Amino acid sequence: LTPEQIIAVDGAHLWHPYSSIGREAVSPVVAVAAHGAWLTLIRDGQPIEVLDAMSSWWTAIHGHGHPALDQALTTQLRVMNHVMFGGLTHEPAARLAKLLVDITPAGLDTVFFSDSGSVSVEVAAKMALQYWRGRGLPGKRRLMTWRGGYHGDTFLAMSICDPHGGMHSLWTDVLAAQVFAPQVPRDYDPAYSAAFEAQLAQHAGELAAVVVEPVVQGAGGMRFHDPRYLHDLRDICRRYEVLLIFDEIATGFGRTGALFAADHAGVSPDIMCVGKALTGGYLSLAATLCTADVAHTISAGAAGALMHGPTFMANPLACAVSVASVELLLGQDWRTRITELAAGLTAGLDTARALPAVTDVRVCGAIGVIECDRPVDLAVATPAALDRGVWLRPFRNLVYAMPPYICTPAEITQITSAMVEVARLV
Amino acid sequence: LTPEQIIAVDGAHLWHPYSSIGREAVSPVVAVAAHGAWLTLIRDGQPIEVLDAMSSWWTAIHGHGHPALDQALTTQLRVMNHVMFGGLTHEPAARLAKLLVDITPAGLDTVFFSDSGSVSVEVAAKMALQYWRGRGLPGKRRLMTWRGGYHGDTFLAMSICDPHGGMHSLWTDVLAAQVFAPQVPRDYDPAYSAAFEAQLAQHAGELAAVVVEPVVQGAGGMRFHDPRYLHDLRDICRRYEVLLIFDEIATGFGRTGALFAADHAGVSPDIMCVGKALTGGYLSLAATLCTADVAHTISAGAAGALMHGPTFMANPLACAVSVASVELLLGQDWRTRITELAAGLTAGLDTARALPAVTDVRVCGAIGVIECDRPVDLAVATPAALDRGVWLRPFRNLVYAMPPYICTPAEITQITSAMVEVARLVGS
Ligand SMILES: *Cc1c(COP(=O)(O)O)cnc(C)c1O
Ligand SMILES: *Cc1c(COP(=O)(O)O)cnc(C)c1O
Ligand SMILES: CC(=O)Nc1ccc2c(c1)C=CC2=O
Repeated sequence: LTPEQIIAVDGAHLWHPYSSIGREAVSPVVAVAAHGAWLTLIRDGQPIEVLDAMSSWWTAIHGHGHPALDQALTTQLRVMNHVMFGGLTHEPAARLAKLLVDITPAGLDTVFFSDSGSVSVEVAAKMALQYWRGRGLPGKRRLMTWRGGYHGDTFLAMSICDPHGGMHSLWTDVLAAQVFAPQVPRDYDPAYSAAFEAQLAQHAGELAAVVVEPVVQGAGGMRFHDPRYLHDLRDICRRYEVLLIFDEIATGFGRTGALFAADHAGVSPDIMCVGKALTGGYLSLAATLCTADVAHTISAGAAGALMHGPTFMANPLACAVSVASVELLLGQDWRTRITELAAGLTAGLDTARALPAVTDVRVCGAIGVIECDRPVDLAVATPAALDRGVWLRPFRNLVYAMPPYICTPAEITQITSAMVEVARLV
Repeated sequence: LTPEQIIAVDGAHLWHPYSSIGREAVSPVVAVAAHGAWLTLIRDGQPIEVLDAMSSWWTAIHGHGHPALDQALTTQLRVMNHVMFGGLTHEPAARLAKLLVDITPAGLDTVFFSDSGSVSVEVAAKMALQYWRGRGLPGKRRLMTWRGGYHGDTFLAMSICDPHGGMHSLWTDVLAAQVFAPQVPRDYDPAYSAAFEAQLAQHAGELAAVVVEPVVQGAGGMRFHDPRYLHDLRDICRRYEVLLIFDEIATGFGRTGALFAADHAGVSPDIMCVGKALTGGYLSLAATLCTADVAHTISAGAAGALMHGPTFMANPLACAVSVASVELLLGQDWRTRITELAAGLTAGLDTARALPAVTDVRVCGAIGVIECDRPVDLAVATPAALDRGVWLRPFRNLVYAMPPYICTPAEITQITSAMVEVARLVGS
């Protein structure tokens, strides 16, 4: 298929994330290649190389086509593509589970693999709910969160997504009605935590778990909060006997300047989800981790088993490329790398602070955000970044990047300048 | 790691499907290789070649390590592992969408890629809900199905699983309350269809959709039903204006003897799900298809869009191997192949009918079922099939197989013989 034939087929037959068929002011750009930190896109019939400033939606932490990750995939392909995980186990699953148990916040001892972040979140909720039935408290079945969050697109995951971001308006009422605390602020205010505790207190007997994104709220608006709020949640969840779930699907594997965002706070959740960067952006894969107590309580319970089992659970190919991805991250000084990227983003985005349309410029690890005072027009922003050799995808009033860890200073400089110039045009 | 080191790590850290941690009656068996129809398993410290009679849970239709599928994967890997599908498109997605639109039941013109069967089912439900909201009828929000079904493990998918049966039984208090018709019988009975219609009639104003597995109900009990029921369902859904959704996640890609099981009836659903065999069992991938009308109605509605978008949506690598798997199936006489597999299964399983613990033997394309009179003890059945060179995984009271299409006549008879012996052991 030629690029023009790809466009014709796509327009007629392909749905895209949160998109229409037949409407679409877009239309999407044909990608023909991806290597390192660069994508090859078709603009006016011609292939152009542009920086993947988004890491292809958080995924490509080591960049596309990393030789070590290509090799791990092809190596596994020669031995065993996939076997069913019902009644069988294998080396890739074992090696990955061992790695993930060792590097996650302490006490997360057991690993349940799935095929996407939304599924790992449902699994997390199912673990939490079965946990309390296993304790003789089936009333503990609702979830609590703070606003601004995003947890996935499946129906349970939607119920804890921000009611505006997730447009709960169009969903009244098919969704579970969950407990929402106000938006967690940027700066630390103990009054916020006190009010969170009081709100939780009156719901405690009906709550299975608090579920939040730690430090960084991604898809719901790229907000950062003081990690000390996670210490308070841990404390509140402990005292009131409610499980704590950290959704680290966007934040894990070094992205926020710590290995997991939880590490900023020195706290361990009872249940943890990981996903987007797990395979270094090659293949869909996720995992849900829980403590020994959670695993045993579920297992000793009436049901005697966690009632979940995706067809492709613990896929050898995705597990093997993930092993190589995690070892590649751990085998380098990743902390210095992220610090430098963060500094590169801080220096490059600085001039944007003075722009008349800009309300905030903020950085956390390898994440850089320019927040504006009005929606960013995509028909203006997108070609503008392309002219500058950068792939950027703004949403709402935000211009932002989550660049691959392998971006050089020159590349960060190029990413930031394109971001600044999108903000100038606003 | 060594096989015993894998076991040690696995017992301590790995959750398995529908299992406990630390209370597993049987240890899992270490798999170290898979090629063609054969797995290499570790048994008492020794590697053994066994047939993958399960197709690694319905997935490995072409067997493992097929040269055309390995190559399609390495070829895509060299060019583009993955890009974000928000604002971008690519050849693997376009080619696969083109294929799926052409081979599925007529009128299925749009394609939404996701990462798993359960997710594709939630996308189908979302499509149905948003469609009716687009039409100004937001009261049409419930789903109807028949008993015996399975649709995945995510919470909306659970709500249409068989409520007893039924693996998701102890959740009913927290699941959306759906409409359940009685178990669809094997043989065609016009009275079943009339009662289904009558039950649906009272909920029409609140039903978004009928959702069923066509012809074969898989994980809910390997039950077959007459394809004329699907014709009835189509006619009933048309007349009461309820969307029809076919979950072909288990049945797709030739498994039941037709390309899609809906084809046994000439029926086109409004929405369709595909998954397990989509990538030939290489990588996780699913798709949800819908009509142009359902798409345009969602698009012109308040949202202006289907409110769903998974991270790895239309993953280039998974799309590329699926393209190759579908072409491989289509470029051969798959129909004659499945017919021969079914005859082999029938001939091979026939002797089981006379066994004292057997209540039914049934075949439908490349699916063979010995239904026993008691639940099948895995601690007895697993080793017994291994001793005969076959990987079999019974569940509940069923000893069954869905072998790869590449199995020779002699491999099929080796599979069935091992199934007969397992069934013989259940009776003693
Ligand atoms: C992306 C994301 C999810 C959902 O992951 P998918 O793989 O897209 O289903 C859940 N939680 C968080 C925090 C995410 O960033
Ligand atoms: C296996 C299956 C599902 C769920 O698929 P996963 O990929 O395991 O989530 C849904 N529907 C049917 C009919 C299935 O056989
Ligand atoms: C448009 C929106 O609300 N979210 C998303 C925007 C873009 C993507 C995804 C989700 C998932 C992969 C993408 O590329």
